[PDB]
Amino acid sequence: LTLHDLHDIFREHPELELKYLNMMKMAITGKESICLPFNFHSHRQHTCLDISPYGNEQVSRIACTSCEDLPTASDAMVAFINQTSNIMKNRNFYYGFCKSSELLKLSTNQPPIFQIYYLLHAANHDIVPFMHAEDGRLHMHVIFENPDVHIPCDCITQMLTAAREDYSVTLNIVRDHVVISVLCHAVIDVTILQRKIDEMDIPNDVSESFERYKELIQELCQ
Amino acid sequence: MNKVLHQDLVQATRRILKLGPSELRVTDAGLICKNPNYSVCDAMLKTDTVYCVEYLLSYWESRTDHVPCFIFKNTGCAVSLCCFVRAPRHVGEFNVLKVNESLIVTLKDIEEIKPSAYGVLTKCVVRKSNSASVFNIELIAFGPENEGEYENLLRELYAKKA
Ligand SMILES: [Zn+2]
Repeated sequence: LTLHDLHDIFREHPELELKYLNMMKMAITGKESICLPFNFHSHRQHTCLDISPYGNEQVSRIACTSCEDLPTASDAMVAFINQTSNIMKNRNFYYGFCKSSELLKLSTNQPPIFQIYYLLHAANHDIVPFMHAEDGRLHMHVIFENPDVHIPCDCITQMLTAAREDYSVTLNIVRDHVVISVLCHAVIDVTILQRKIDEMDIPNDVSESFERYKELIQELCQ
Repeated sequence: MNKVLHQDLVQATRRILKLGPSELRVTDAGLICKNPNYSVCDAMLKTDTVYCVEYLLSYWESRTDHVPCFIFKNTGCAVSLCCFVRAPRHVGEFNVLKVNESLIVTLKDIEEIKPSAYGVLTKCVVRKSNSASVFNIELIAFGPENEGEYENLLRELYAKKA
């Protein structure tokens, strides 16, 4: 039977049409592969990103079978303001400055860096940020410890929102790691931060990351 | 082309696309008998809204016995779907549509996109693009939630046809 036939039957049987169109609700297309490096600005809306050994895939959220049925750009703002209170919880962020006062200062005049971290961190705890500057402008590279990386559509549209058209956001695989690079093209209580972060220790487990990631880091600075 | 056919196709376009009375422009029935290169009606497409485009195409064909042709247009800050009975750049799975550009969809085009012929209904969504007044048009094929439900309903529908 064809759709042609269905219409002829539905004209007499509106009860059956209802039931029919209600069952046709499972996406069987939506998934497509993509090329690394992947520019998030040049992407399809309401698509997740699935990166695994098996494939690098954009997939319409309607078609996604990983994310069940969150944190906003505006939400990450309010963590930004209160980072002062969540320092040991965000010790992974600050390890990223490598005990620099100057970079840590720069991230006080660049909220999207904290936000984009905050947004990715909500999605994935297993990340290692690292920061550096070129011409007073702070950059961040988010290294994923694992080869299986799912980036929900909601996290993406919101990273893009937080970045305005100031920053480039990019996903690539560099020296066997998925890395999201956040490259700044343009640009409040510094004092207690500088102190608490200067006072906070960096543990030997974390220093091993940065050691193992040294050439990866050298390669990401350009 | 005639009056009641015209009424039929206009009403069905409202029903199938779930349009408000505000969202459909109708060419005069008297005009379109004589000029088939004009559209029967044109629908305003809201962004982020699933529209049953294959279903609508097949509806038209079943009543005209003519291969229909609908055209997506980026009119500048809106997408419209212009519905033609006959025809006078065609759709793929995803499509960029800039100001002034057109994208033709026919049943033949839907056919080439979709992965299998049976148990598959193709719909579409318009998305507002990152920058500029540019829209993306996704075509997405849908199957049954449950294949049992669907085999059943067909058997029932086979039984109805007389
Ligand atoms: Zn997802």
